[PDB]
Amino acid sequence: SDKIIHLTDDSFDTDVLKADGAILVDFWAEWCGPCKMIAPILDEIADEYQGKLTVAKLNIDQNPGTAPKYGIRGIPTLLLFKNGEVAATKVGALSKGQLKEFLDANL
Amino acid sequence: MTDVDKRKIKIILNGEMEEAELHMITSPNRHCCLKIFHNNNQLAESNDTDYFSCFADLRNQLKNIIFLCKGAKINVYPSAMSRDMSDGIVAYETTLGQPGLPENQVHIFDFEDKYVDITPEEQRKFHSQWFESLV
Amino acid sequence: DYIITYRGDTRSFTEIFDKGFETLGPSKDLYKHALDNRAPPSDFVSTTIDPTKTISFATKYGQKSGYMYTMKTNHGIDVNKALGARSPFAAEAEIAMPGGVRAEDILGARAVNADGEMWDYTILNPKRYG
Repeated sequence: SDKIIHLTDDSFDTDVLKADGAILVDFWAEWCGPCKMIAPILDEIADEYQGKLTVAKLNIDQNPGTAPKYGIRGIPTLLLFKNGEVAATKVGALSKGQLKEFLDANL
Repeated sequence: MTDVDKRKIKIILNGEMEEAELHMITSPNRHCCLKIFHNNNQLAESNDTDYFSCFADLRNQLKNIIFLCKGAKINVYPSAMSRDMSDGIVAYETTLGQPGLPENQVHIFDFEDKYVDITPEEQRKFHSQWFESLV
Repeated sequence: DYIITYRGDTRSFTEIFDKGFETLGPSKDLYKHALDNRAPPSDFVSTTIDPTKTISFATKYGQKSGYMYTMKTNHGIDVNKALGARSPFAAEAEIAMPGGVRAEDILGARAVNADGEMWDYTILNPKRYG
């Protein structure tokens, strides 16, 4: 919660592409049921994986410029960045257990 | 993009129940076209903005035919939303003094043999009586 | 004041994201829209605040696959509030949109197959996100 990075279009290159360690970016919007559904799950993961992973969120309604650059055409979309490059992609709602499976398999 | 759906129904003609084929051509800008066939012969065609309106135009052209379909039943009518969102394919089977519920929804071309030997005008007039019965 | 509403349709999102939702006619009478929006052709587009109420219409009664569209607008009229106890299909939770819905105001589309199961992601309108 207090550990989630709240991105903007302006802060994306700094806080994601130039970040140290793995960054999980959630592309999301307040009007999307599947987006709101995974929201508190990401808060759990942000605490459980602290020191192994940074969780960041990009709200596409306030920040319409970033998602097109990564070919993102649907939400929710999770992009896993490592050292400035996309290391994995997961599109769509999932449970806490499904999310931890995707993370453990990519970290 | 243009969608084309098809549907077989029963109709009564000269006391002879017979099977008809419907083609539903949904083209851009809410143009709905309803064609009806018997043994590859086109009996009629109607063009309108939703299929419940198309169906009513179709039954008015063929007044000598009873259409054994929910869409012809005297107490079936679409809501504004069902007309708008499903192109009138989904409608409600109503009862005097009761608002329309989800479980009252019907497909206008599902089979029905009761209360269907009526004109589109009689159906439309019952619907006004139903609407006014809700107060 | 802006609200999120939903609309079902079998028409593809390519067509909808481009053309928006248009009305049948000029009649701005909301009571007559509820009685019969084809006679006279009404100047309102129907949407709902309950996304589950779109499924039956989007699939044409479980017969076809379709889409649930999500919109953001600020001019809708709450039909149940406006008609009160006279509201003929109050379970639809209808918000009527005077004049229609601009293509720009349709935020996204979510696929629904014939058995009512929706996809777990929303496709974005490129007019707003492309």
